[PDB]
Amino acid sequence: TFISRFAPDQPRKGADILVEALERQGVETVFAYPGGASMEIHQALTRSSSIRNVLPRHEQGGVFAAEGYARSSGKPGICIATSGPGATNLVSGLADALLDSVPLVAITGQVPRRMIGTDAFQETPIVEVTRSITKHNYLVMDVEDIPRIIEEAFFLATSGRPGPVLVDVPKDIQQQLAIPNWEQAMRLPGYMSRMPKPPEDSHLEQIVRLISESKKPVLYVGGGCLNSSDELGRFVELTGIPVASTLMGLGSYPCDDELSLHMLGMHGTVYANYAVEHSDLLLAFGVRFDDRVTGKLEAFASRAKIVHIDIDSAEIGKNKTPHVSVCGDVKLALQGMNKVLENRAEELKLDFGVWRNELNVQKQKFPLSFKTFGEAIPPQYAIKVLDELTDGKAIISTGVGQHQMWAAQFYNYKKPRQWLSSGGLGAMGFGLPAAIGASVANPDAIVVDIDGDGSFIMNVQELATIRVENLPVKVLLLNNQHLGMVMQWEDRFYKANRAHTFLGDPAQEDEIFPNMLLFAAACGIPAARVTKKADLREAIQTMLDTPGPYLLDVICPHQEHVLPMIPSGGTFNDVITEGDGR
Ligand SMILES: Cc1cc2nc3c(=O)[nH]c(=O)nc-3n(C[C@H](O)[C@H](O)[C@H](O)COP(=O)(O)OP(=O)(O)OC[C@H]3O[C@@H](n4cnc5c(N)ncnc54)[C@H](O)[C@@H]3O)c2cc1C
Ligand SMILES: Cc1ncc(C[n+]2c([C@@](C)(O)OO)sc(CCOP(=O)(O)OP(=O)(O)O)c2C)c(N)n1
Ligand SMILES: COc1cc(C)nc(NC(=O)NS(=O)(=O)c2ccccc2OCCCl)n1
Ligand SMILES: [Mg+2]
Repeated sequence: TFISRFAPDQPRKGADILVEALERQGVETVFAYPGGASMEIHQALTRSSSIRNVLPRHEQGGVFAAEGYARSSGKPGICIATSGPGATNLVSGLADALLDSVPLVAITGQVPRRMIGTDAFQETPIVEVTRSITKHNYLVMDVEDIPRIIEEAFFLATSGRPGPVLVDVPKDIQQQLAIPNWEQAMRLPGYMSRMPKPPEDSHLEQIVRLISESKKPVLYVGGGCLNSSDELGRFVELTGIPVASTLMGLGSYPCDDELSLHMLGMHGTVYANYAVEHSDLLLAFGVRFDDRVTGKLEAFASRAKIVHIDIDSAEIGKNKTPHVSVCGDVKLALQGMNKVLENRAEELKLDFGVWRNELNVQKQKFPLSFKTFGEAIPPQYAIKVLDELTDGKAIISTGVGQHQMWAAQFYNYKKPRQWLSSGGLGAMGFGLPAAIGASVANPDAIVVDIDGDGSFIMNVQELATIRVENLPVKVLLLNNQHLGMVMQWEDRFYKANRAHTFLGDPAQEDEIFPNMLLFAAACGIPAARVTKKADLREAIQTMLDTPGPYLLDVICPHQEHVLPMIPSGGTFNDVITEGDGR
């Protein structure tokens, strides 16, 4: 039974109704940056004794923090911004949450209703701007609609395929007195009638039937399985099918497990891409067949019977036409299939040891490899050390680029929601703010931001947020003085012709620029730099043992290349396995 701070017959400001609507949704943390159009909301937040606000230093940091909060907990992330420039700064985060299907509720202030359309002070049609980069949005036109719209916003953001929902609130609605009706019914008749039903038994029996008839099955696991780690692990026990995971699905099935094929796709392991290439049964659970995974669609699983389970019917058959399809929650599909596999276990006699041995040969002939040049620190090795010293229990957020791939390749994530990374949009500057949101959602957890020097500086202002909020955020900064991923493509396809990919100072060309240690020093964050591989282990240990925030500047040779690499739109026979920028 919820307890209000107001009487059931007492009028209150619309902003106070909005905050209570968040309290009734179980919201404990918001990321709000104040402004003229949202000042009433911020006043109402201070009257709440249960909602904590983490003030960022940039609204993009606010929405990215809301993402990390959501990605690391399953709860919806809530960020608030003012109208105009505050709202437009949320754009990259909204598009990022939509492409990666992250539950998020963004609240933006707006000019009063009578001013909409007049090009008023700090007015942008944020609903028109964000309509194509949000799951849904609203423009509240009456204070009495606040309880209903907030309930619909959280329902849409978290149900079905999760996504971002934006609620635009005019300032006059925030100031108007009203008595909220919390028993309003939601006006989502179409969306609720099309919600996927629990999977039929006839569909699940035919999938188990296809498993016993297959000799080379491969699990194709993605972000849709982040809530099915137990059901998926039970499914792999009953079948013994090797598991190939996407960038978004890392952690659903443990990386250090005997049956793990690790990541597949453009930068996936050779054996994972080999397994999908020569498979006859592809179990696509919670994936969307991204071009970064498939390459040339006609050659992707060209001789496999494809079973696609997805909660979004618009995804089934979008890029790759499956033989069998199940539109529903993969968590329930795994539960129903696990029941069938237990009863008919001895009847089925499932054994893929010949297929597993064929893959284990590829796993030992073509494993993930990296060179060690003198005393220079290999970035892959630094992430390996961080894995050991944290026992693989840390929450990892990354930016975008070479460091992002190495953090996916060389860290053994044991559970889902340890891996917070922008995969669909691939937005730089995601790492640091996402670590902020993950730390607030998991206060007793090890949170490390494996960032690149280009991505880290984009939202470097959030170092102030880390210090003020006293968050134990660790920053493992893999510094190669370059936009490394674009540099790698320059080496491969443009004769190593540098086109504005160097991030240092050409005048002092051999100096580490910028001095990231002084960025942390400006925000009272202890920091250190390591250059030689011998000192790396003690440096990372110092970062972990030092209470509170810490920044570790890890200098890496820039000529490293992420390997292996299937060129964009290529096939498995086009995979690149050797070479760098030397
Ligand atoms: C530089 C860079 C390189 C990259 N290279 C690679 C790469 O080599 N390999 C790679 O895998 N990725 C790579 N990506 C990431 C990438 O572009 C995509 O994000 C990823 O490939 C697609 O993830 P996904 O297939 O799991 O679908 P997601 O984006 O995770 O979406 C989840 C899917 O499952 C469905 N779903 C959601 N919930 C449920 C549920 N409860 N039940 C059933 N279904 C559900 C959704 O409808 C959706 O179709 C790279 C990204 C970057 C930035
Ligand atoms: C807001 C934004 N702007 C430009 C981007 C285009 N990209 C990249 C990519 C892969 O998305 O291109 O497809 S990666 C990248 C450079 C990465 O700099 P780093 O942080 O130092 O990482 P590293 O360890 O050195 O490689 C750029 C410029 C991007 N994604 N986001
Ligand atoms: C790690 O991914 C990266 C990283 C970097 C730095 N640069 C590229 N370069 C291309 O991606 N070139 S592209 O094939 O024309 C292309 C561009 C944009 C979207 C899709 C696409 O593929 C379409 C063919 Cl299916 N890829
Ligand atoms: Mg870099």
